[PDB]
Amino acid sequence: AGKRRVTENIGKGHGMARVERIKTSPRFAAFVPFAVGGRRTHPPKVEKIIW
Amino acid sequence: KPSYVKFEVPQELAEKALEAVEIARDTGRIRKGTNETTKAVERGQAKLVIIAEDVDPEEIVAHLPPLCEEKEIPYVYVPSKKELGAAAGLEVPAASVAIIEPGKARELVEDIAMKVKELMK
Amino acid sequence: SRGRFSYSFQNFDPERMARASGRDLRISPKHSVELLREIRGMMLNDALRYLDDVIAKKRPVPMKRFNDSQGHKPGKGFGPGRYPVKVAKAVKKILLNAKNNAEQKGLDVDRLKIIHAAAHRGPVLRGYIPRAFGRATPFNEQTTHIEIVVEEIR
Amino acid sequence: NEKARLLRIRAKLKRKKPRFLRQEWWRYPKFKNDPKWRRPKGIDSKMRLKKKGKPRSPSIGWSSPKAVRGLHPSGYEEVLVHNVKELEAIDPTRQAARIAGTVGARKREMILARAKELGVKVLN
Amino acid sequence: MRIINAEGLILGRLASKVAKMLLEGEEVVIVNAEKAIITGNREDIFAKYKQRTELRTRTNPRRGPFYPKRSDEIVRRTVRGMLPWKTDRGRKAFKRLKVYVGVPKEFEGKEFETISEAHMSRLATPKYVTVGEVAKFLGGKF
RNA sequence: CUAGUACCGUGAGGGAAAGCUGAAAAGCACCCCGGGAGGGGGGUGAAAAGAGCCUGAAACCAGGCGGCGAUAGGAGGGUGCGGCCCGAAAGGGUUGACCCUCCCCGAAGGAAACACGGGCGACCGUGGAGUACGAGGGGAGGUGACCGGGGUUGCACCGUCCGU
RNA sequence: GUGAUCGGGUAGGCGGGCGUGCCGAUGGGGCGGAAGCCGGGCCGUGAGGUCCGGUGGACCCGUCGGUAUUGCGGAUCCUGCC
Repeated sequence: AGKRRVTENIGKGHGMARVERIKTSPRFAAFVPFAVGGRRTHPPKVEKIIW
Repeated sequence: KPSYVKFEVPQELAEKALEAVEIARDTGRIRKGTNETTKAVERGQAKLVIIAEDVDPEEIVAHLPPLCEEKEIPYVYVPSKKELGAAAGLEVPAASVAIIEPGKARELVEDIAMKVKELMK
Repeated sequence: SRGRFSYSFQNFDPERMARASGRDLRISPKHSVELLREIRGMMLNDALRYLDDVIAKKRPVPMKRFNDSQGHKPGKGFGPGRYPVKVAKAVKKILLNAKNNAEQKGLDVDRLKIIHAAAHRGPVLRGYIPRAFGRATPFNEQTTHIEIVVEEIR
Repeated sequence: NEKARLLRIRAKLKRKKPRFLRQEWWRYPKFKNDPKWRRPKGIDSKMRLKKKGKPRSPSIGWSSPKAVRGLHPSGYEEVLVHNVKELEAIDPTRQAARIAGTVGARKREMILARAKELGVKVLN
Repeated sequence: MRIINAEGLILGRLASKVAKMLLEGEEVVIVNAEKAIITGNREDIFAKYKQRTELRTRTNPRRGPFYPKRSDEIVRRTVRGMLPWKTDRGRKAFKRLKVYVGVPKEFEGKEFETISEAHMSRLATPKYVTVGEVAKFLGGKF
């Protein structure tokens, strides 16, 4: 989850942050933890020991 | 039935005295406070006097009745400190009051007086 | 009726007053604000004469708040001024509606006075203009609400 | 008496005590509409350095005397009450009652009547 | 209003006293401003005041400085120097003062104070000049 | 939710946004103005909650009220003393607000007038006197209704933003 | 009880408290009006808590013990509005 989009960074020297964005309009940010719709940084995992 | 009381009032001259105080404050000059009415009836400035029925402790106005009795001043009862002080014109309660230069309510005031004479004797 | 909107006016008395509104108008809110300032406090007949003179361009309107690059005008107190014709027309229609409403209420149309005149910004209608180097930028219409209350003078 | 004296002390101290607010609470609406204290942590901060002309920071000296800490200005210890069964186990001599805000009118009336019987001061 | 005759008084000491009076709250009038004295050598004194007069903002001469050429205004300006001119208190104090050359008709035959701690018999050395001399060298109509 | 949909790319391929009337449509009959969208009176409903529909924050904008407002200098604040205005009673208060006078105890600290003397003098020593005062801790009588708070602002002293 | 021989603090170590969502228990509130929102009071060094009035129309809190996608001013941060 959050790991499905295909992204590209445009890099430096453009007045904007270096942030992975999708390639087709509307060119919204994707995949990274702090983006809306992105992967969640440290999510609950089924391998955790409860017993 | 508190202890330092000696009388009973019907609602009729109760509310009559209500209006009497209200319009006395409005028209002439009057005096609200336990020490105040003590001093009124001491110096002999007291035309009519009122005490409250919600007075804790019973030490605060116990003497007013006898000292008025002695100097021959009329003194009546009223139920609520709240209404008492309100008609006295205050955001606060009040325990005993006295009237002076009473205009516009001689009828009412000495009528209360005669009714309390009858209740007394 | 159909009170979709309300008024900023407080203390409305229906025995003495009448109301009128214009909603979602495609006019400038800045010019609306400047012009309603000038009629606040007048009698309706005088205000209608003033509006007709503005529409004919015989009397300018002072520009006290929104006045960038604006020329001055003949006479005393100028200073920057304009002639906003579209806004004056729309306001004329609002005022005539108010007069009708007062007269079907039963008030005297020669003793009416404007005691409330205010313009509010309405919703924006969004558009776009093509530019150079592959850009399209915004090209938008700003809308206006206007409300008026008149009172009868004893 | 000692308690009256310490209540006086508390009153004076808490009249002199300032309202403790973060560095620039007056400059941005994001801080005006939620006013709180936060510790300044910046290397170059004047309120951290405690320099003259700059607002003050909270410290353990501003605390009130233990005997009177947390008391109502009347002088009583408050107890929240949600029903009449909580009224008893109040000591009318040093405790007073505050009725909870979510209690309905039906019970407000009952609680006030029972408090009048027992002689318990109700602060609201 | 206290009226002070400046005849034979040392300018700076006079000004110090007057500034203190104006700050304490009194109205003051100085007469015979041209007859106050300045001690020292004429060349150094005149050079100082001429240098004062040739000071101006290079980009706009309507922004000053505006150091004086007349005698009454020299005296006024010295007093101003001894006050807190940048505050409202100082501005009000400075408005409570007036200085005059000679004695105008309105003050004739009246009580003229004198400030004892300013007086030139106090002096020993005779190297001194007069404020009127300075004004004349600078080009003032008195 | 009419989503691998609309849409973009010659093509492999890339890829959104978008939930809530009310118990019931009972979803505004009728009159005046307006070219019209609509406005105003009237109606339904417990409530307009009116489909531009539960609640309806902030930023932003308009008007009304209050205070300031055209001789004036500092990162927009801090301390202290004042002016104009507003009040709830959840804080207090006639079961006594504020203020005025008198009696008692009083830490560290600590006067002056005055009598004599020393010093060229600025001053000092002795006694007055550890007195009169003095943070504060108690008492007694005169008075009779505000106080605390809040908004804005004047005067004086202080103050070169935040993160790195 | 003792402290003339305790009272500044960056990196950094240690101690105690405030706040948020769900569970096992326990005590409770709510159409005689819950949560949320606006404006004001009191307590608290403080993080914060609680009351009054208004708006709203259906759920919520305290204590004991557990659990966690648990606290933002900043990333030429992300989305939306101005």
